[PDB]
Amino acid sequence: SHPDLNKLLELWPHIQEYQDLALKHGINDIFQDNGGKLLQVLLITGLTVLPGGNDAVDNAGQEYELKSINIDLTKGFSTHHHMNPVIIAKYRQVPWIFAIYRGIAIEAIYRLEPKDLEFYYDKWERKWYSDGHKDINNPKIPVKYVMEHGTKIY
Amino acid sequence: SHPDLNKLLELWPHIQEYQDLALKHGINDIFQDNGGKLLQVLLITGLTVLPGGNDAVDNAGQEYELKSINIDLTKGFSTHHHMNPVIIAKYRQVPWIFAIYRGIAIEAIYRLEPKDLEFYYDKWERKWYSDGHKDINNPKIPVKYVMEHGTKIY
Repeated sequence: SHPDLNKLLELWPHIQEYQDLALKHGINDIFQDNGGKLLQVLLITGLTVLPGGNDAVDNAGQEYELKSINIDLTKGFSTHHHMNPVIIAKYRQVPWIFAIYRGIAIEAIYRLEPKDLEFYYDKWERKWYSDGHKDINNPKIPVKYVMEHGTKIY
Repeated sequence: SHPDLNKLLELWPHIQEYQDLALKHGINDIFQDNGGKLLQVLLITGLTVLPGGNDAVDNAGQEYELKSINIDLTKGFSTHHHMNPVIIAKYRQVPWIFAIYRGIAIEAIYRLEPKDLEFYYDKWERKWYSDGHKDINNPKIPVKYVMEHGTKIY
C-alpha cells in the first residue's frame, strides 16, 4: 500500500546480502541488538567477536574490549555495571576498541593501550576502597579522553 | 582494500537508503528493535505505528494489534504476559495483523477480525475466573489457526 513498497522491493536484495555478510561474521540478526552497526566495526577492523570474557580477538589471537556509543545520544563510554579490582584486573590486560557511531553509520574507531587507561583504572580502584568496598556502577570514559589519548584506526 | 570491506562500500548506499525510508515512517534505527523488520510490514500494509495502546492505525483511524513470528523459531504468536479480562476487552475491539517472517524476510501477513478470535477471548476469559482470577502468562495463537481463519494480505 505505501508506494514506498516499490522502493522496498528495489532495496531488499541488498539488505539480504548485507545480512548474509553478517551471518558469515557471527551476527544472526542485523535488525536486533545493533547487529548491523557491529558488522561495520568488524569489517573495517578485521576483528572476530567472541561469545558471551573479552569481546573480540584478531587474527593473531590478541583479545580486545570493544565499546560503542552513538554520539548523537551520548558522550561517555560505559564500562561495567559493578566494577571492582577483579574486573579491573581483567581490564588491565587488553587494549580497548572504541567505536563512535552517528546514527546507524560508524563515524570513527579508536584503539587505546592499557597504558592509556591506567588513569581511570587507578582512580576506580582507589574509589572502590575509599567508599568502603562498594562496587562502582558503571563509571564512564569520556569521548574526549579517548579521542585525546588514542590511535584512530578509522 | 579488503574483499568484505569492498562489499561494505558497495552495499552501504542501499542500507542508508533503507534507513532514510524508515525515518519517513517513524522507525529511528533499523538495527535496533526489529525496526528493519517492522518497516516491511508498514510499507506492505500502508499502516502507521502508534506509540506506547495498540500498535498501528490506517488512514481511516482504525486501530490494529500487530504480532510477528519468526517461523524458523516458533509456531505460535504471543499475546500478553499477564492476560486478564481487562486486557481481553481492549483486544475485542480491534483486528489483528499477524506477520510471518523467515529470518529477517517477511513471508506472509494475515488479518483476523475480532469475530475470528472470539474463540480464544472466551476460553481465556473463562479460564481467568475458573482458575480463580489467575492471570494467564502469554497464551499462544497457533499459526495454523491464523492461516486457516484470516485473510491473507501478503
